[PDB]
Amino acid sequence: QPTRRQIRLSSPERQRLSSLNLT
Amino acid sequence: FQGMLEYKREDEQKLVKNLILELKPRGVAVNLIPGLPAYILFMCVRHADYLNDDQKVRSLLTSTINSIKKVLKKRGDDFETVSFWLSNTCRFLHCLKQYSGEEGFMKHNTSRQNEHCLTNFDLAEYRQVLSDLAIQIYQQLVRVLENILQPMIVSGMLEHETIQGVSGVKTYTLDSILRQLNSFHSVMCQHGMDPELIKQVVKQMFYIVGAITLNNLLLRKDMCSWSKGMQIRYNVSQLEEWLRDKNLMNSGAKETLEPLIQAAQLLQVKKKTDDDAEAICSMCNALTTAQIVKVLNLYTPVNEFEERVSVSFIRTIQMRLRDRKDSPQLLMDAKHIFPVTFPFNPSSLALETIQIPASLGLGFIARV
Repeated sequence: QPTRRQIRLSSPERQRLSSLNLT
Repeated sequence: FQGMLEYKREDEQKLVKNLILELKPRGVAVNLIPGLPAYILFMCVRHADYLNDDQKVRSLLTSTINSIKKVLKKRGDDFETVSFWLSNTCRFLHCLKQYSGEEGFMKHNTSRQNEHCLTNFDLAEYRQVLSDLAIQIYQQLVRVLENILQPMIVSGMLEHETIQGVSGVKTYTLDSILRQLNSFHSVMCQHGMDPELIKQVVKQMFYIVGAITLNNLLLRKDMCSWSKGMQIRYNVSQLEEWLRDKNLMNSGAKETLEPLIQAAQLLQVKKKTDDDAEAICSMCNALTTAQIVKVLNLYTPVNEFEERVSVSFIRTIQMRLRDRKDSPQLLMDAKHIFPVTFPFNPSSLALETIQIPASLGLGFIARV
């Protein structure tokens, strides 16, 4: 297993993505 | 073939238009292989990982999530649409775990499947986004199923009279409810929904049927009789048989009906003596004091020879339940949703075997 890069979201991006109703 | 799919970045919006926004849940391809849109999107994620292209992985995931949210907003009133996207959101999440290259998620993989793990990116932040979204999509599904069942519940569970199911001498029926549950279960299975998720859906909809039924009984004047208790006991026994037929008895669904079951039993039990009162207090452990008192107050004598339940008997029950920290609530909370979980469900599907049918209009992507 290689060392992988964790793809980091910003907090506003995370909030938007994870809100079902924001669309 | 390595089980990856390549696309040009210019075509990403056409990819998600064809695979998500305009994809029909009844299409032949995605019914032959449940979860196909999730597997195809994952195979695309694999190639962007292979290229070590952060920006392409980020763009694809955002486009995918945004497109699933758009479909569910526009057509999220449609059961099949919501089931389908809940199933595929879950399968996409399972793929991101199964092929993460993390040891805890690889226990059920073939040798070949381990060779298909991502090698450049840890997508744990997107797995968490998807898990959080799945909770909300499940809540949306529960509300769609509730809205469909709601007009059938009281008619079929309470108003329609039968003699162990048979028309008697003496609109929706119990059979209406069962056929509708059949339809929900068939569709979830056709979409490849996780068995552990189907169990939760079924538990939740039994909870809804029981709670709408008992609340309606508590709010009217005509459903508390010996005869209606018999009817309710028969109807519940057929809901239990439905679970047995579907091999779903371990879902917890039957247990959610216990308040309605105990209310119906209160319609049958002896209601005169202090021993009768003690028996009611031990039996009715899923009813609040207010619910027990309501049923006993509403109870209609079986003929002219029987007295109504006496007020002093009802007071005895009230007094002997004082030790309860009992909620003074009369009605069940019919809107409660049991917290949902999505336990990891790895798949035996071999990605390198997946074909892309012409019918999806994805000719611009390439097998790698």
